[PDB]
Amino acid sequence: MKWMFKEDHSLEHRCVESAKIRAKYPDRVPVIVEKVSGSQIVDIDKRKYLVPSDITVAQFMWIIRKRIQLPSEKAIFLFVDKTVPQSSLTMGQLYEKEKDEDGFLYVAYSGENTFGF
Amino acid sequence: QGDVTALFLGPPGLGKSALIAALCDKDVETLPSLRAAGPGLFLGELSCPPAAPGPWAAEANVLVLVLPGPEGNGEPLAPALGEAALAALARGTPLLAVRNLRPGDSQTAAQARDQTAALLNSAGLGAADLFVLPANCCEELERLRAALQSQAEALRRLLPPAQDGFEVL
Repeated sequence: MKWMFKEDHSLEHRCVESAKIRAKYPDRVPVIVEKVSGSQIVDIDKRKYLVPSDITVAQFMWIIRKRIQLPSEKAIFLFVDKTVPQSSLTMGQLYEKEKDEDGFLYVAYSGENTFGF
Repeated sequence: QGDVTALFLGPPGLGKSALIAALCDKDVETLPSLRAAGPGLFLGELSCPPAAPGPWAAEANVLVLVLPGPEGNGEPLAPALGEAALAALARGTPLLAVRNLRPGDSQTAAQARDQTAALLNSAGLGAADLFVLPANCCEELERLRAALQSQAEALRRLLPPAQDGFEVL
């Protein structure tokens, strides 16, 4: 799963970026969102989010659904470190458990992708 | 409206974390991990070795070298760290250097200053502002704090806020 964000920035650049935003907004978590390479679901305009730590994974999935205007009768999935995150975790909890070494949390999403993940 | 990052780079074991804490102890916020040292200024540190200094220094809006004295194993300014400091200077990044003396050092503050000033000059880093903290540390520490803050006041207008590009939900 190539991540454009990582391709676009050095590891050091990403570390200082997340560190600055974590020091400055301690109640929020920095998140990169990318659709699954090769999947059929519509793409999302913005990749980089500052998400309140107290909202749940389930609620973040609804924010993403709204950002891509996914009709309600289509399914969406999020994936973090190769697995489906627990929907009832808060984003702060998910961040602490699955954050990248660069200090960002990387969330991929797809629809019912015929090609899996 | 931008936020400034000063990175302290230099050998392990020189007390860079405690230096950053001492610098931040008298700040209103106290009421790589970055610590706020007054509005608009974050301080971080990386031990080089083993981190390659170049890619980190490239992210420093202010670059602070932390250097040992001559007694140490090797030499105080490692090649990669000297080259990273030259690259900062070339691009106009403000450069500071620190000698953090500590109990029972072979060098008085005066000797450490003269020898470290000479070393820096000979490596093309004569424009580095050199701070020599006595073992007892103080006046030099407060000069360092104020130099960091004033360099950062000037740079904020060149730099975006940290939220730049983030969708803030």
